[PDB]
Amino acid sequence: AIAEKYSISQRTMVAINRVFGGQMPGHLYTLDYVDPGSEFSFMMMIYNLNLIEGEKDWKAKSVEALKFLLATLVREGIFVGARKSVGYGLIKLVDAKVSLYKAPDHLVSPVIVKKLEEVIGT
Amino acid sequence: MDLDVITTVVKIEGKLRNETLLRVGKGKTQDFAEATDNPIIKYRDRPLIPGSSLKGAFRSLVESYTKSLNDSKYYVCDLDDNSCVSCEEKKKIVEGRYCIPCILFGFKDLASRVYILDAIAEKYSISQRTMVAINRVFGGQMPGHLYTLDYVDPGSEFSFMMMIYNLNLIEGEKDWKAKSVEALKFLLATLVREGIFVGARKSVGYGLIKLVDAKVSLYKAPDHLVSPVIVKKLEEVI
Amino acid sequence: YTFIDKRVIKRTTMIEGDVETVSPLKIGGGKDNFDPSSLAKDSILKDVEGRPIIPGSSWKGIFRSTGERILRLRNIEVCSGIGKDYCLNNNRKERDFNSALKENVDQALEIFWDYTCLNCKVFGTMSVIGAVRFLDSLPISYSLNTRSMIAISRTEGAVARRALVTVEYVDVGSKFSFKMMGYNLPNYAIGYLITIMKNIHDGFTQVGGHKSRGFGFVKFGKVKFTDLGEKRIGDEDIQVKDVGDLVEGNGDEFFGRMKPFMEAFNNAKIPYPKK
Amino acid sequence: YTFIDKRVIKRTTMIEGDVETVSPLKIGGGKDNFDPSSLAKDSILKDVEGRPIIPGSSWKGIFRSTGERILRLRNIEVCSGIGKDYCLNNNRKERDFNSALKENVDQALEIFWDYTCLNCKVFGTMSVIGAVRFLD
Amino acid sequence: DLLDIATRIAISAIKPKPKSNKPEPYVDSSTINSLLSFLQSRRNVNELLLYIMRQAGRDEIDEETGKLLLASLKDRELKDAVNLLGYVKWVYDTLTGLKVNYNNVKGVKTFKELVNILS
Amino acid sequence: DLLDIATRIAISAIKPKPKSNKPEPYVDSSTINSLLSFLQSRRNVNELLLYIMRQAGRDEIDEETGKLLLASLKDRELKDAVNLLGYVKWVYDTLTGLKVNYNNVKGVKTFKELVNILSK
Amino acid sequence: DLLDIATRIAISAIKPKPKSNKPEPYVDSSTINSLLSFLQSRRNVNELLLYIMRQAGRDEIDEETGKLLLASLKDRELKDAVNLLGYVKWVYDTLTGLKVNYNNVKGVKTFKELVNILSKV
Repeated sequence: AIAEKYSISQRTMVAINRVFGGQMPGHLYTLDYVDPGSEFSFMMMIYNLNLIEGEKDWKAKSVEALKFLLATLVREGIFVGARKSVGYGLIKLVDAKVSLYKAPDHLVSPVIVKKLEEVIGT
Repeated sequence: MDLDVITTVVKIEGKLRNETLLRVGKGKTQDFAEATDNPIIKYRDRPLIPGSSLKGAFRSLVESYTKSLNDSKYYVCDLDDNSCVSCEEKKKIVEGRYCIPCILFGFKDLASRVYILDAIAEKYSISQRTMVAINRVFGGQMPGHLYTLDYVDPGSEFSFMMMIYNLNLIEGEKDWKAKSVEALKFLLATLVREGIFVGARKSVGYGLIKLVDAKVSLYKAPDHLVSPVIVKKLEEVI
Repeated sequence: YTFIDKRVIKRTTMIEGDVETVSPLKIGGGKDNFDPSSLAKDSILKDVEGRPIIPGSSWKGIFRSTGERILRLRNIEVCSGIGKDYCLNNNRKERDFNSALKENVDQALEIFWDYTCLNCKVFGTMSVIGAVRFLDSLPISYSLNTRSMIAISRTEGAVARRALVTVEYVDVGSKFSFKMMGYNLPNYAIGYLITIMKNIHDGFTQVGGHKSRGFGFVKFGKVKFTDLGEKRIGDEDIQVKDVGDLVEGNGDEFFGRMKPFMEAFNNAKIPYPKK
Repeated sequence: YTFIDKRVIKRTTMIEGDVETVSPLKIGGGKDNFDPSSLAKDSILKDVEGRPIIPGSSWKGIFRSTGERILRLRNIEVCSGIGKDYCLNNNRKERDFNSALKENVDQALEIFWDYTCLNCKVFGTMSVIGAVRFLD
Repeated sequence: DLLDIATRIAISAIKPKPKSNKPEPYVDSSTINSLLSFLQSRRNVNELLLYIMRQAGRDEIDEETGKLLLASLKDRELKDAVNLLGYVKWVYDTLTGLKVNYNNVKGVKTFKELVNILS
Repeated sequence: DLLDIATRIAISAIKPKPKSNKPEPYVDSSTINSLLSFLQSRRNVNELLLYIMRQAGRDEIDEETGKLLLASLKDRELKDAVNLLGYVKWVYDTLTGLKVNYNNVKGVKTFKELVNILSK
Repeated sequence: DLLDIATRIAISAIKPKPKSNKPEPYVDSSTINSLLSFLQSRRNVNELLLYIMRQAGRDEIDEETGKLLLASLKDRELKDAVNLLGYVKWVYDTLTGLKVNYNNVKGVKTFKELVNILSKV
């Protein structure tokens, strides 16, 4: 994923306190952050799983798990990157296009292009 | 300890009302929006409290609470100590000594289970205060130590959001790795009623945040993780 | 020991009360920044709502100055706290504390305990935080009034008017909420703080801008004292009579209630600095 | 040298007295406004409760002028304590005093004890607080 | 909001004083400062209205400016009143310093109009 | 662009103060910092313009400088206003620290021309 | 190329700072890091020029070095400016770490010349 509109910022933090309460110069570090409001080009491909039509047997459970993960990503979001305790790194999928292809007939163009919002919740 | 099985997801979202004027530092960098050599940190003309500072203050308060507990089962270890472990249970039995600050805010050998976001401001207002010293001999003279500091207005909302994993608060844990829920509840009660002290001066009263109200939403994995299970106001929790 | 150790909070003391101005108080502030809330002319360090809050920083400075005066009266080695430190940089043993900061934390604790003044431990000097914390004062029944000292008088000569000046003060009878908190404060330190407060209350010490002209004189009419935690902190503390936890009342009876603390502080052999 | 050094207060003198007006008294109220229920247009300085207080500034000025007259009678040199005319400026020792302020305090004390008058060392001068405080 | 009222009041007050040998405002800044100080000290809106009426009767405030002040302070709270008085003082200071002429500024209703004029 | 306006207003404000013992700018940096602080504290443009006008009436601000500031900030958003004020403060600080002579910057209208003049 | 410009800029910035009781260059590594961080965060060249001018006016950046920086960073792309600043930072760090005397290094105007000087001794 690459952010077409990225904004990189730096925030140094000494962040050291003890019984005395001062700052020890040894513990001092600086970090670089991409500011919120940067959209990353995201693409994911899944093979032999009907996220729209649905599946059966173990494939049904796999599709259900994928749907759960996608719903969590879209609504709640997923932390990834630096220290997750401090709120650094939380991605959220804004809008997604799901294009389903069935071999060997419909492979030139997808049969259905549906919003992921209408797929995760039905 | 156990972190791969996410059982309980607790989300607290509320407004941090700054009681007294607050000043957070920065790396002395320069920007057009400020005219002071040591201004406060902000993102695009929006003063905010970094999540790191809140994490540090909470960790310090929880460590003080744990050491005041004065029990051998719960200990606090040095940040730079390489011989500390989060848990040291031995079967002499099932008795083991745990580290509540290590359990909550993590350690070098264990990640933190309490995610703390930042807190941007909405109805903020930057105020500058100039303080100068008084020479003890010939009282009244200003020896040129005239330093002006930037502050936030006394009272401004802040977007607070915190995530807690594998620690049921509404229902609580029966006895397994307990006294951590109690420590978290004590910290939350102190934040809500009294409010912790954060900031740059923190001794002349500069910096006293307080959480006015926050909905506590509990998300459980098995039944429905996206859909909240129980949503309650933070006041009823404590 | 516990006095300098901030890892464990064994005692919390809270002195909260109202302050009444019996003199035309003026704290000043912003003399070079005439950007008020469109109220009179001279800024007096008031919030954007137009309320003239008394700065905590002023309260501290006042407390430290009064304590330095008292300690030097009692023959206690206390320096200034502006461009230097109590001993430390003033002492030969400056970099020793910095070296002991990294390792041997107990050694650093000891260095501080034996090589600092009382105000160092109660207010903090360098890379340390004082055991006490002041807060700002919120006016309750504040009233603003101006006064002009444009008068240059006879000037010991012929001219009776050469310059002009006017000031804006806080009129008498105003009420401010005063609160301060202390951590791991021993009995003698609390008694010394009460002594400072009593010196302020009696009028021997004044806070404001035109102190020489009799502008700053404040008194306490209702002050609460809540003590939570242990009763004694260090081995040097004097076992005071148990006055309870909630101490309050009018200013005179309040200071009459804190008599054991001041008496203990006066009757306390202060070990540090060793020198 | 305790007179100048303000670090330690080795003594405290306080005078409480009553002032009875043998003659009529008029302390100028600024002659610019009559906010309270006064009598004439040129109102005297009064409290918001109507109490006609006497400013401490007036007491300080009266005492300073009377002391100037007394010292002039006693043929003792004295500063004016007003404007740009104080014997710190008159003796051209202001720069040395300012340097000594950052430098060793003993030099500053010696300067302020040797090259200084009495009125502007008692009531105070520029960048130095006076020993005496006048209330209203 | 309050700025428009303050500008109207100040413009009404700055009109030239009749039978005056000098081109001076009908009311001086001393009166404005007195009003603000009276409000700050007495802290009673009714007393402020009485003082304004007395100043108007003393031929210090022209009747139109007095009417404007009374209408704009008839039933206002103390904080709003002090804010409006401070705005009036600042606008009067601006007009006095800029030495504006009442004959080319009388037809001002809003603060933005004053800004446009001062351009 | 905002930077051109900032350079023009700073140039107008760097004019020598008439009737002064020493060659100094007619407008001081304290005034600019006060403008920034007032805008940050009040968070509105109307009373900011009022303060600018009051300062201009009380000297310390050139009449043309005040006119340019009023024209620039006549209709601007809060963020745009603070950006412009920060740019103005930085440009004025550069001019003061460089001790640039006014007579050599009387003809600059953009920011690029000023940059070229400073570089050369 | 860009490396020669960077070397000349670093040499100008490494001249000893007068009225300083300790031997040190006129500028500090903190200034260079601030320059890079400001350029990265603001993503604008004119703002970088303003930052350079203000730093020069703060009596902490040599006026000749500031003139060189302004001359180089005009009519120049953002990527080229970033590359030039990175080269300047690296050359300055190398000179600081090697403790190269300014007296025997001010006479070189080519990166290859500096490389030869470092390699020879």
